[PDB]
Amino acid sequence: LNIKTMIPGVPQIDAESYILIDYNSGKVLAEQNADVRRDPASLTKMMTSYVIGQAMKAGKFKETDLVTIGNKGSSLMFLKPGMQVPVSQLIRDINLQSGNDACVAMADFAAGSQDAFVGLMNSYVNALGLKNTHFQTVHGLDADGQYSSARDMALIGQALIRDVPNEYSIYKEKEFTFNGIRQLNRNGLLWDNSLNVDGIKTGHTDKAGYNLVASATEGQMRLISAVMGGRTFKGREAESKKLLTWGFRFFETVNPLKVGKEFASEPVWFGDSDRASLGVDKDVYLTIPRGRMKDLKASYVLNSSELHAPLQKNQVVGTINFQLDGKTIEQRPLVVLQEIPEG
Repeated sequence: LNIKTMIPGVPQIDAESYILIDYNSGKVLAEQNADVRRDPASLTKMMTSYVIGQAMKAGKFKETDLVTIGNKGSSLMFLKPGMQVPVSQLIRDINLQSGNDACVAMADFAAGSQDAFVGLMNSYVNALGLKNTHFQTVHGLDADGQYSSARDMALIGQALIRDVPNEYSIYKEKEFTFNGIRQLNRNGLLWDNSLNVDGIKTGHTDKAGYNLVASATEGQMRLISAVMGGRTFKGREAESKKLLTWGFRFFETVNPLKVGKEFASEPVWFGDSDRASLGVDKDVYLTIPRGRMKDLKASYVLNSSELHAPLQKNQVVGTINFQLDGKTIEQRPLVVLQEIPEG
């Protein structure tokens, strides 16, 4: 009992707010001040990249398309007017280097104007159900009022990975060439040999402190951490590494039932067949203490005493309950997997 039922202590995190979630289940493994509104500084570019990823996924444009820069000269850091740059290069400037010029150029290219691009950003905020995030600019600079939170930023990270995988794949690139010049990925954790980190966005600003949204995997398990208002330079990577490491040590993500697989069969009355195949219409992912998988139990309850046809595909006919130590930890609709017409 005592060791199988212990709640692990959480490491001290030297930051104003953080959260650690599992990418597949959405389970929150740990949190402190995760909903407090803070300035995300350049984490904003994570949403910029999300919008761009969605546009490219919809086929609005492709990586090979050329973008013409429009309306500093002493720094090869600013994009010069008239300059033509492939989308492939601009999006890496944003994702790897958090380049400000690239954000503006891509905003105009994808949405016509920066303000219209910001509207799209805030539309996605609402589509993702984020309650503590609002944007003013596409780069997070002349926007003293932009805000997000540890939870919301983790959720944006989750959406990037989930909704636009082709955009997310770029984040693990350690290096790229912007017009003949080699540039590094600013996310130092990519070089950490201890974890398998492949994202996402690190930023710092005097006003907002250190900020990082990171994602790492171990096997098929993936965690996302957002640490905001990091207090010191030496903790900028270390604090999230500690959190991710702890997550992998004490928790495990299981996939007890896949979509379309038969969890159970039940007799059907008045139908074209006498047996209904029952399961789920969305994959089930559960995050439980590591080493408890064998104790996980599943059962179901039907809505009615008997099933009668007709039954539509994905029709809800009951509840599947997942439990551990007698605690129901997850409940899902139990659905009919194959249509059964009246007959």
